[PDB]
Amino acid sequence: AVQLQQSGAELMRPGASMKISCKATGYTFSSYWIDWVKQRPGHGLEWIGEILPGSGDTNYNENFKGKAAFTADTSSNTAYMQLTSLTSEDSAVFYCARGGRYHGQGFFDYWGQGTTLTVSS
Amino acid sequence: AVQLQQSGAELMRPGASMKISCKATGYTFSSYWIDWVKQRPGHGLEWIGEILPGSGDTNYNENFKGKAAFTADTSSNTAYMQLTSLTSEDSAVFYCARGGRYHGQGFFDYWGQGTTLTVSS
Amino acid sequence: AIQMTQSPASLSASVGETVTITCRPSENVHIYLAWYQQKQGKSPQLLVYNAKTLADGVPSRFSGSASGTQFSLKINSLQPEDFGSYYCQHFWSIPYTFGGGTKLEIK
Amino acid sequence: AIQMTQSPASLSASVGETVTITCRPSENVHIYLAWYQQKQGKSPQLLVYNAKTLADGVPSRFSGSASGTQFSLKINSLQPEDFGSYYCQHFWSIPYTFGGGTKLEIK
Amino acid sequence: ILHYEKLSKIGLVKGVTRKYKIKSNPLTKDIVIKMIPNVSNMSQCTGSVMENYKTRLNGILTPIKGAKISCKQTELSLDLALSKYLSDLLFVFGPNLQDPVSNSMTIQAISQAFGGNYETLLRTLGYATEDFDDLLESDSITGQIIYVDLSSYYIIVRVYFPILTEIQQAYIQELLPVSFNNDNSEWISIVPNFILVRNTLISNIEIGFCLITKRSVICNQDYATPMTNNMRECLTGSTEKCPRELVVSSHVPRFALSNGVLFANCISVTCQCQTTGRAISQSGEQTLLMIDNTTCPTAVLGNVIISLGKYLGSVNYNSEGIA
Amino acid sequence: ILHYEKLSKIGLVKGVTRKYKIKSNPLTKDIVIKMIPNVSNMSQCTGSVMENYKTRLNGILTPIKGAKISCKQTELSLDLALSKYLSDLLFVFGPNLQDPVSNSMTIQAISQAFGGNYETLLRTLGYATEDFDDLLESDSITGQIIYVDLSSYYIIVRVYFPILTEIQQAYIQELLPVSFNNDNSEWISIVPNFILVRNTLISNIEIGFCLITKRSVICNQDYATPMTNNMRECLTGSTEKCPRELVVSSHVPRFALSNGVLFANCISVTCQCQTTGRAISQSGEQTLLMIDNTTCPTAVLGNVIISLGKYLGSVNYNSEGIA
Amino acid sequence: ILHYEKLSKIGLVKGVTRKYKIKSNPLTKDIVIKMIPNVSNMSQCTGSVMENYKTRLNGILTPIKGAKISCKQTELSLDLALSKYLSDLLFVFGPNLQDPVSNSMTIQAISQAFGGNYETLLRTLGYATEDFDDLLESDSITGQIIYVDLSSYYIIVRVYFPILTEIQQAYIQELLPVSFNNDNSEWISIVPNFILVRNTLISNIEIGFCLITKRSVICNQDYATPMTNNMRECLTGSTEKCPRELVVSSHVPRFALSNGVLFANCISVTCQCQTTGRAISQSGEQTLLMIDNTTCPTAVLGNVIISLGKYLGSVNYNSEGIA
Repeated sequence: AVQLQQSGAELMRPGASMKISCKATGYTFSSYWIDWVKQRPGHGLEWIGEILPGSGDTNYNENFKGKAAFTADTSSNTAYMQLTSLTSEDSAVFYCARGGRYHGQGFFDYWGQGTTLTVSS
Repeated sequence: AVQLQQSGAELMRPGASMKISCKATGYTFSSYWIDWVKQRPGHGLEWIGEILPGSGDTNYNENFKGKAAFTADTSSNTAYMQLTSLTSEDSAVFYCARGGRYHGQGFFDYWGQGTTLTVSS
Repeated sequence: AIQMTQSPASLSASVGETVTITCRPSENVHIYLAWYQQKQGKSPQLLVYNAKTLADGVPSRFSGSASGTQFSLKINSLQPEDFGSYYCQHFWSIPYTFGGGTKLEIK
Repeated sequence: AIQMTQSPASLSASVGETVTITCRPSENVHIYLAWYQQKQGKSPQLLVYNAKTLADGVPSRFSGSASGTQFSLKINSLQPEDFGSYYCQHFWSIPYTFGGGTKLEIK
Repeated sequence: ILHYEKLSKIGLVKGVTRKYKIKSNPLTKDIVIKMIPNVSNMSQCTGSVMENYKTRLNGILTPIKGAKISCKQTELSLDLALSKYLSDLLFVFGPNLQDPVSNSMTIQAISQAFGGNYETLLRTLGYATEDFDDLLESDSITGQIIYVDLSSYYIIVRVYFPILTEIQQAYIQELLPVSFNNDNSEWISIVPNFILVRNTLISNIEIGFCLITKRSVICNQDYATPMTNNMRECLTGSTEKCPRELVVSSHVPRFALSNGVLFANCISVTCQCQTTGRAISQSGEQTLLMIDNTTCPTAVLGNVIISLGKYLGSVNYNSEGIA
Repeated sequence: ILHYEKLSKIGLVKGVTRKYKIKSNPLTKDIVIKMIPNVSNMSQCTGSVMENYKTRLNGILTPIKGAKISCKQTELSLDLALSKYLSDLLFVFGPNLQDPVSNSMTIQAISQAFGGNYETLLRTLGYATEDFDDLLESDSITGQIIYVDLSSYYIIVRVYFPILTEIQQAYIQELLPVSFNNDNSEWISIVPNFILVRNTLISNIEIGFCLITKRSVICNQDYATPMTNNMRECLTGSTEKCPRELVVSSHVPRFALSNGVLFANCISVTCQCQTTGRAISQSGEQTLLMIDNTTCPTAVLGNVIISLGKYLGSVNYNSEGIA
Repeated sequence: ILHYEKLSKIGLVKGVTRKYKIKSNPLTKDIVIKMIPNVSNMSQCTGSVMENYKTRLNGILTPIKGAKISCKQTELSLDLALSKYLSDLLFVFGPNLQDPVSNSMTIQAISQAFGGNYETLLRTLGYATEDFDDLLESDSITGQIIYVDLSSYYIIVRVYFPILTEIQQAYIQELLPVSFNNDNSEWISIVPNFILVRNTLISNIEIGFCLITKRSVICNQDYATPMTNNMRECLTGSTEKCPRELVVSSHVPRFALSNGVLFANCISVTCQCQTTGRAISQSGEQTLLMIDNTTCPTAVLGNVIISLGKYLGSVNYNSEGIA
């Protein structure tokens, strides 16, 4: 509610893997889904998946099933996402969003501050 | 079961009646069905009918229905066949057989000796 | 009425040779079948009482087996005392039918 | 997956003008449709989360409407801070599909 | 009369409501079907087409009783007309010929019984617009072959028209038990599945022998039975003495469906929606949870996946454009 | 056995009496239906129609499996001959192609299974004329598509012939409760609706799963359950210990229909006739009425209206006589 | 779960075990039936046949919604083209045109709904191979005519595709009580005919409203009911406390048929074979006697002539051989 800070930008080579983070404070973390939404710099916004911290349930997009993997460290109020098989097309900005508690609440109240995943040779 | 000895042979005129017997011992006489089998040398053995000594139950071959009539005497362990309206075709041998007790046991472990009823003028 | 179709009508073989007689019921009779042995002037003696079972006192040379649709009688080692008439019989349904038989003669 | 048609891609309106942006999903999504405001260097911010309900802290200048397939977002008395990118997103089925986005220009 | 609010709080959800109809002695009409079309008595260029149609009709009718270029063109024209006559006849009265005893009449045969005048049909049979709809979807207007003639080819079919007597003010209500949580334990209520309500009168109904129809219940006789004072008190609202058994060592329904709406127990098991994979909004205001097609087209309960409904697209009938 | 006088005085009505039959394992026959008839070896413009008819059969059968004046005249004549054959084939075996699993048999197909000689069918299968008619009106002679060949277009159709075993001297008697007036209060006697009577043996039966037939009851297995001695004495004639309840606060059957006769209660509620104002009334000594077609064609019972089996006139099926 | 061996000691024969499936809201599709084909653009020899086909079409549709050698030769070719089209269409969809409100879909219509692709059918509707077979043999895929147009002749059939919900491990166990002899007297065990077992959970069920399928039980909603501890104890294996009643002065079932297997009480009544006429051997270890088509194709039980699955030979369709 107050902060959805992400870890800063980082540089990795193509074919490697990376782990993103998002720190959430100001509310009951275990109740609200943290949904990650992707934005390439020139073509709009795209959804990746969601993770429920209090129960560990996760949902994924078809294009990102092998490209994404989530983890929610409730002990430190920190979310996570693992990205694999990174290429130049994976270099984009990844946003952590506070989804609602239940169904019909997929709207995104608060968003991350924004850090850029940079994949290049 | 030990034996199924029968009476002596005989010669009868056409159209008469004659009473075939088969004395059997060595077992509980009422339990096992007594079978009655005819043997014409021109075509082979034929089944006439069966009689259960423990009751009056009889079963008949349809072509032999009007020619055979059985009777059992549990007091003397003797089974009987009464052939009526003897014809020239009955100038053959007739056999008594001890069948099984139940369904699926219509086989004859023990046979009586061959007695040839003769029909001639 | 079911018909016991027994073949061959006559059969000859040498002593000690395996001989096979096969009879076909015109309708299903399950394992419910028998084979009998008889000689001229003698009362028949049962040999096989169910398709795969031998009767009491029968030497092991006699054998019977049920095929997919046919019943076969086989003597492992034929001997002269095994001659005579061999009738197969069914007892699945009334009337019980005796087959024509196969006269076995030593070559 | 549900597809989202958002038009126009770019929209020009002056100061004090009344402007409206509309989006259509490829299938019925119920009142499940949200509008976000994005500017360069900043995250999108929720404005109208249900079909016709404004989010907390949203100025009253923003409003929305809901139809069977048509969804539109209307801005009254446009102000210079209202420039940026507007996205229309559904949460009816997995995966959640965002719209193409609309770039509003202040004149 | 029934207090559904306090019944909903003990797991009983309103089912389909239906009004009570008793079937009286049916009216009967005799549809004589002259199976030979009125062909011309002229005998040129007809030949054996008449006898071929006669043997074709013989093949149909015997089992029932048992249980030159222009000359050929005239024959062909009359050959196809007889086939069209029979094919049209075998559509209006096909099922009756296929099952001579107790086959349901086609809607064409019902119309042909009154010459296509439904306005007459409703009045002479004393039918309301509802009764005809209920009888049609209950398949109760039947037929029977009572006379087959192999000399002059015709058959007479009884068409039995049931007389649906509707109760003055009786409604058959379906009571659907659903498991509910109480005192941190799962319970289920035991009430009759189908109930009869007519004003203040509540009676048990043994609906099993009747014909359940979307709008009404068709019964060959009145199956109402008296109610116990305790069961009526439960249905009136005093649920404190309504039966309820624990769900231990038994399987109990945790959901019920009514008019396309799902009533669910989400306290005993977790209920989600397969469309989104997230839990459904739940509140302590009600002991049971309601889901409809508006929220989810397919909802999962524990491992029970339930389709709330979904309209797929239309598809054209496919056939070759032979002309 | 049953004492219908004292049961009648307690409001019980004698209903339809049916014989009790058990459905044994059915006999099975196969019907090979070649959908390509034995066409002649001629080739005068017959290939096109043959290919087209094979394509026509493709659409019929794949769902079951997947589950030049002289030249054209012979083309049309043999095409019409093939269409008539398929129309006849689809008349006899159409239902089995539409429902390849567990569809009932057309009566024509039943005759085809035995060459059209119903005497052979009755003798081979053991069917008394009553048993065959009971099966036909219960539609229990079924079929099943077990093989579809697409190279040589033919299908083998199972036809299951249920074996009905008449339980000798066993009758499924139907008891119809009707309310009655006693001691200035209205009562109803609660008894089983269907009762099995076999000699001096009376037993309950749960006839719900059984196929009810006008002359008999076809049950897949025996459903006779022992009768309590109190109920047996109740039905034997000692009616003072039958279960009876007051009608207050509950709806009870005040009428019943038995083989065309309407029994009524007219002391508790007033009854009249539509044709003549109050043509019916109840005497104090009698407990029920006997209303039939002769007395009134339409009986009013309280507010309930009952119309009996009026026979309307005969109608003639109307279609153009093309010639 | 249940101790069937000890249940056989007191007469409970094991019956058919069916999976438990719950019918959710139906999936929905529309099939537009353009009942007029694509006729040729020629008008010299077309109009008369077109008008006759239109009036023939009216004869079908009004009850539904209401509720020159070359020229003649071309005339006949079009006429038979239309007749073949209508004959095939009335085969696929005609059952819906005969019961417009609710009629089961022919398997051709089910295929045409999905372009003849059954893999698409199972994927779109989520049907397993078992679920699709259960629906087809239960006649549950039903269509309804929802539009009739007489200016442009076409109809729309709303195909309802029911969604089944087979429980992960719920089985419907059919229990068939059979009389047994003990203490020189005959007894019958009173137990429910159908019992629901799911893992260690046992529950009663009232299947009178559901559909019986050879592999499953299609209940519109869960009719599971909590089961008494005493009843669970006996079915678990404590057979000493099942309800039992002496068979005196009553009729009880002495024979049960379980998927081609006959269980007989050969102690109270003498059981024989009708094809042979001898009794059947019974070992003292078994309180009930087992018969199959392997041993007897028809067995007499007392005076009850029960028959088993005898199979008769095949037969041809006996076609007319039209060519």
